[PDB]
Amino acid sequence: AIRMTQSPGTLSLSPGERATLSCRASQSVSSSYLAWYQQKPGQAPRLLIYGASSRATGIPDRFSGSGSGTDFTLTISRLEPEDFAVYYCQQYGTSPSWTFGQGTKVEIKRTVAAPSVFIFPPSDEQLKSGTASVVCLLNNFYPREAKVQWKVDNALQSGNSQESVTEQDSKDSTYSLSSTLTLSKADYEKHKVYACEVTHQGLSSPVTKSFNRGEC
Amino acid sequence: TQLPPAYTNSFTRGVYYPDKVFRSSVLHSTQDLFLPFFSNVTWFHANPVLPFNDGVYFASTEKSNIIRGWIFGTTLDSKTQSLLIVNNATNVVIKVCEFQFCNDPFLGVEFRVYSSANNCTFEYVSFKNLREFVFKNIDGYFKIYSKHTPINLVRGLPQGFSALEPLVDLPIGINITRFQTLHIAYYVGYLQPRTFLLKYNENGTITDAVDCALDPLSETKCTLKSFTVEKGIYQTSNFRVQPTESIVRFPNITNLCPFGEVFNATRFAS
Amino acid sequence: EVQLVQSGAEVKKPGSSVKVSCKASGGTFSSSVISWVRQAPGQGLEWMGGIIPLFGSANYAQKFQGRVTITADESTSTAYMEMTSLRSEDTAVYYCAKVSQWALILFWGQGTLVTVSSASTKGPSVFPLAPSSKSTSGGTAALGCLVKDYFPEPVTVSWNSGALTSGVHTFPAVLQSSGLYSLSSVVTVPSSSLGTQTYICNVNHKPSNTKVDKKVEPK
Amino acid sequence: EVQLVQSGAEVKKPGSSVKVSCKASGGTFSSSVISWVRQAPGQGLEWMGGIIPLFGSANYAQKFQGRVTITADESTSTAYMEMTSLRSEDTAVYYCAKVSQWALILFWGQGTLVTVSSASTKGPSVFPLAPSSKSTSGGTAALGCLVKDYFPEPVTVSWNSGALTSGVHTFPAVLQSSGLYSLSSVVTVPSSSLGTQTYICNVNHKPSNTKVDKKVEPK
Amino acid sequence: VYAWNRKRISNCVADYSVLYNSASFSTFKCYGVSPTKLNDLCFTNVYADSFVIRGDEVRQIAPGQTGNIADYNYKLPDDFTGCVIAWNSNNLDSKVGGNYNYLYRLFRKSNLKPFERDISTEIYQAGSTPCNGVKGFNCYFPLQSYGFQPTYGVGYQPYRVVVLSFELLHAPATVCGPKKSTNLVKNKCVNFNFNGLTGTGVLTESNKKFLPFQQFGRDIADTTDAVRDPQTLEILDITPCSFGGVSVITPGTNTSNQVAVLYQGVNCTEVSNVFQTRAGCLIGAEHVNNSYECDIPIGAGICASYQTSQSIIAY
Ligand SMILES: *[C@@H]1O[C@H](CO)[C@@H](O[C@@H]2O[C@H](CO)[C@@H](O)[C@H](O)[C@H]2NC(C)=O)[C@H](O)[C@H]1NC(C)=O
Ligand SMILES: *[C@@H]1O[C@H](CO)[C@@H](O)[C@H](O)[C@H]1NC(C)=O
Ligand SMILES: *[C@@H]1O[C@H](CO)[C@@H](O)[C@H](O)[C@H]1NC(C)=O
Ligand SMILES: *[C@@H]1O[C@H](CO)[C@@H](O)[C@H](O)[C@H]1NC(C)=O
Ligand SMILES: *[C@@H]1O[C@H](CO)[C@@H](O)[C@H](O)[C@H]1NC(C)=O
Ligand SMILES: *[C@@H]1O[C@H](CO)[C@@H](O)[C@H](O)[C@H]1NC(C)=O
Ligand SMILES: *[C@@H]1O[C@H](CO)[C@@H](O)[C@H](O)[C@H]1NC(C)=O
Ligand SMILES: *[C@@H]1O[C@H](CO)[C@@H](O)[C@H](O)[C@H]1NC(C)=O
Repeated sequence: AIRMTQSPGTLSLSPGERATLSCRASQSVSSSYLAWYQQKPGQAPRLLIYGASSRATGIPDRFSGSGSGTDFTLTISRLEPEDFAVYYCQQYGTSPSWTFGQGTKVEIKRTVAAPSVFIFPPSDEQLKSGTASVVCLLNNFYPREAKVQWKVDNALQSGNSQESVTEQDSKDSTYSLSSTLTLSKADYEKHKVYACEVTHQGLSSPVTKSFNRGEC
Repeated sequence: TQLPPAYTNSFTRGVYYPDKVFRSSVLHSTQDLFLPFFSNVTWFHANPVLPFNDGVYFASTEKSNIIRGWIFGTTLDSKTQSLLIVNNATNVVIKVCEFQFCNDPFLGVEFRVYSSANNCTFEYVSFKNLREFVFKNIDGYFKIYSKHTPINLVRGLPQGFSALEPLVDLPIGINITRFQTLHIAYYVGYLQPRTFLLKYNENGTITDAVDCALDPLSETKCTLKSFTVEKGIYQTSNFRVQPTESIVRFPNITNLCPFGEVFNATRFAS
Repeated sequence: EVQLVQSGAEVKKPGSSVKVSCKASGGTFSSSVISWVRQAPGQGLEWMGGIIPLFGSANYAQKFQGRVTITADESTSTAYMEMTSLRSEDTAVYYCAKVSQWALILFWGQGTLVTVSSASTKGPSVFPLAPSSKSTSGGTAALGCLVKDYFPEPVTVSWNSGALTSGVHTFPAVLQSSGLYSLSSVVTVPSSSLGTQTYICNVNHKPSNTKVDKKVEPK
Repeated sequence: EVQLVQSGAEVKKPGSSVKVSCKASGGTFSSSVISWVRQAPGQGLEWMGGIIPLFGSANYAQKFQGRVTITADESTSTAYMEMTSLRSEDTAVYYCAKVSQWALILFWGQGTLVTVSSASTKGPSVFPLAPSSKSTSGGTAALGCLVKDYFPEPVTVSWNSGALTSGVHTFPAVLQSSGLYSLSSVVTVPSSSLGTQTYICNVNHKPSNTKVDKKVEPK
Repeated sequence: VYAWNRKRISNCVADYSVLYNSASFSTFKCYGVSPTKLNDLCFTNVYADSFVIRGDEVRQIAPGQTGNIADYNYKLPDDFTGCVIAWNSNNLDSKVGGNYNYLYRLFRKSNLKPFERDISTEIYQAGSTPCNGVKGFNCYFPLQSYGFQPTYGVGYQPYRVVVLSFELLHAPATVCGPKKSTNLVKNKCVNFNFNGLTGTGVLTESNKKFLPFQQFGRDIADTTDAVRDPQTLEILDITPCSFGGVSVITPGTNTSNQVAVLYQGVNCTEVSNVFQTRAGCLIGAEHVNNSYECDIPIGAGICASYQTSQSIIAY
């Protein structure tokens, strides 16, 4: 089956610049059946281009598709705060055989922001339920790419941590990352030191915050 | 250099099915572009730029499929679309690009025919043997009939009857006046708007034909719609002396009509 | 003119089969290509299969070749996508797109959210995260509430009944291995106001009709 | 629309013949009256003769009965006027006008100058006119340059490389009996500036590619 | 328009209901076929010729027209079978600064033959002065730009034109309407439809040896006598179902109101006493082994008379 691969994986630019997304087809794909969709988080996909060059209803003229053969390009002439979302290229036709691109995300280009590291010991009432959750917070950092690891008694932890990332805030353009380490109460008391190490571009050296079990 | 031409009697060859409608045990009269019976076909050895006129009957007695294709157009110098056909065996490379044909195109044992190919508005792909073809271009559509038969004769075309089936119809939409052949003994007859009386047998095969303008006997056969004519006198046609030239006789007038003061007046009346 | 409306969102336990519908209008149904596109949360669009109602021969992606069955009904202008042996990975939004043979544009439905969960409706559990008196980040502290073990989505988290909005980062929920969602909502405030300003997180869960107002205090 | 374009300017010696052509575009040439109009330098328009190409019977004015032959070629849509035994009086501009039988408007050519002269290309001779030291006109004295014995037209006269423009009068050239044109260009300046301001006349004759810069001083 | 595009539609099914039910078209004129019949017809090929002209020229896209568009850009033949569809495209082909993308041939050395395209940009020689590829006097660039602008009038705004030519040849049909095909019923009088060719009659298996390129056979009156089934490529003979005159054999209404009926030239199975004569089927007459004088002639030596309880007899 024809495979549509987008490029670049993530596009970082500033408002008013020019965004250029590309879509590569493993085979010769008719230009009449290439579509470009914009999807902001929490919303259904919004069609922008069809026929590889036709704007849908209400699409601003700054959006413009082009290309043929195996290369199809979407060209946002002037980025605006509304033009930052995930963009997909769809190869379709008059036969039931369609495909989508993996998706390209356009984000605000901002100066590197130093993450703010916080660690929260689990609450006693939560311990009463037999489950202990340790929260490591990276607040107001940019870019999103960051590495967070849990070290309990100087031992790496894997398979027991879950991370949530918020969307790029429109004001400061900095991401936030919350890492939760969930363990049983019995296993929680088996260790004393609980730390989270953060490695990020804006930090010259990794920053680790740790707490002692039972300490004030 | 190119060999001098030659001429041969066509006998009854060159008949094709005018349409694909099945008919059996009937005498059917059709007006169409046909190769007149006992015509004077040009015989070449192996290819100049022959004209096209109303259509071309082509024939080739071969044993190794030497002749492969043809070129069609008006100038054949990339100034207008030209139809290139490479129909060999079962592979066809039909194109209508604005080819810039070389002075002496030829095919090696290698593909060196045209120097340029731009704006291809159409592209289609898919004992001796006598391969007979009929080509014509009507209403922007190029029709090709064909028939391949095993024969044993090299002196001239066999004395017998065989019909040509229809094979191809291309939407080229091109003006064709000249054409040429492509190689890696062939005959080129010209078609004319003739009337034929074809005989379909019980199996639907055209086993006989009468050329209604070959001779008075054939005119009689076509008028009677029969291949057998009994003794008698039959009114078959009408004779008319066609005009030689056109004569115009207008009055000796030396004034221009003053239409300027009507169509160019400053103020038209109420 | 043309308009596609899909069935309502579904909550199915694992092992069952769902049949999402897609009702089309405009009188272009028979001569169209109607396809089903699945989007897992946080993942790009994925094409499951498609069908031409005139012919009725459905085609599916190799991934969904066996588990899904797509049918079309001209007499009522409705397309059906049936998925059997639902799994945890099948929790996704299913859209029905439509391409007429007379247009190059695509017509989409509103989407059908399918949740493959083995649990039931449950109220949230709120645990405050007491800010540390020594782990101060340049005079600014962060404090929040951990909402855990709630189902189904969504839940709304606010500070002081909406009085505090700046610095609030309600992280998106995650599907835990137990089938119950969890999120952490934090806010950054000056460390000097830890003992001065009182912060209370209000969590609302409409499906469970549960409202919890929990105060955060320094440890 | 309809356009008439004539041949380029001609220079002929007396006794020879000239043939001015006039090509018409627009398709109205055959059914029109194409006429030739001669304007001598300083004289009014003069209708020489006309022709209707569709008929081909030219009609000439009584003054041009014998020395002019007017023809028209529809195949090339060109009207020709051939004048033989060219005289000095035939040096004139020849226009071709046209009236179509469907309009009352006239279509004129750009005019072709035919110069009948014996003298060939020659450079100009510049002689300054020394202003009188006593025949002053109320404190204003006139001074100029006489450009004589030059051919063909035209010549350009400037003062101090164009620095002096006010009060400058460049009189039109006149054809002498010898076939060489001549003119005088003058300018009036205060008499007090005769010994203070220096005046230089620049005379340019492009056909001979001759430039002469001559200073004018009081006698 | 001078370089009008032509797409070939073949081997597909199209529901033209979406087409003629669309309100987006200002011109929809079919020649040789009705828009509502297209779903019941099959065609060997379809040619969709698409281009742009201005409104005042839409009338020139029609069989038997003359003008710049018809003579120099796009000519439809006189026997044209198809549908011309035009719709205003001001929103698409009009630019504030002038849309010069669309051109039309303004001068040509002759008229175009039907469905003939000329893309040559050789400088037009309007007179006897060869141009040598340079403009000037009596030399023009053959193509003139439309320069559509949104402020133009309706007669100058851009209209998009699609001409659908439906080829009805003898070759197998490949473009059809969205009509489902029933099963093949033979040996019964039915209304049949093969690739849009309709008729009434009886279909029977035939031994006619159709060649592969033949799809039907015709009789002397030009009626389809045999067909090739488009799905199971078998040859079927088509015959008229059954017909013939009906005569009423009566004694005088003064004598009796009892009558017999002769179905002339029909067997006594297509239609009391039923008797198969060589003149047809006789119903209501009692055949008798006696022979009398002819009273009412039936034919082939058979006569009918009213005789003794009295009834009509044939003999
Ligand atoms: C097809 O091409 C031929 C050859 O260019 C055209 O024939 C020429 O026609 C012009 C005038 O129409 C004559 O001046 C030439 O002498 C002709 N050439 C020859 C070799 O006869 C022909 O007109 C074209 N057909 C169409 C429909 O355009
Ligand atoms: C064919 O024509 C040539 C001259 O054009 C003539 O010499 C020759 O005899 C002709 N052949 C026949 C069979 O008539
Ligand atoms: C092909 O056609 C286009 C317009 O139809 C023209 O601009 C182009 O020059 C043509 N190609 C060549 C090689 O001239
Ligand atoms: C038609 O084909 C059959 C097949 O054997 C053959 O017997 C018959 O002779 C053919 N008809 C004619 C007229 O030759
Ligand atoms: C026509 O008339 C002209 C004069 O107007 C004359 O010269 C010419 O000979 C005439 N031609 C004929 C054929 O009478
Ligand atoms: C009927 O015919 C008989 C003889 O054939 C005749 O006597 C009688 O009058 C007729 N009936 C009538 C009503 O005329
Ligand atoms: C009528 O049909 C039957 C069988 O269909 C046949 O046997 C009979 O001969 C037919 N009638 C005549 C008069 O042949
Ligand atoms: C006539 O006689 C034959 C006996 O040869 C018999 O079979 C037949 O039924 C008789 N006809 C009638 C009408 O009774």
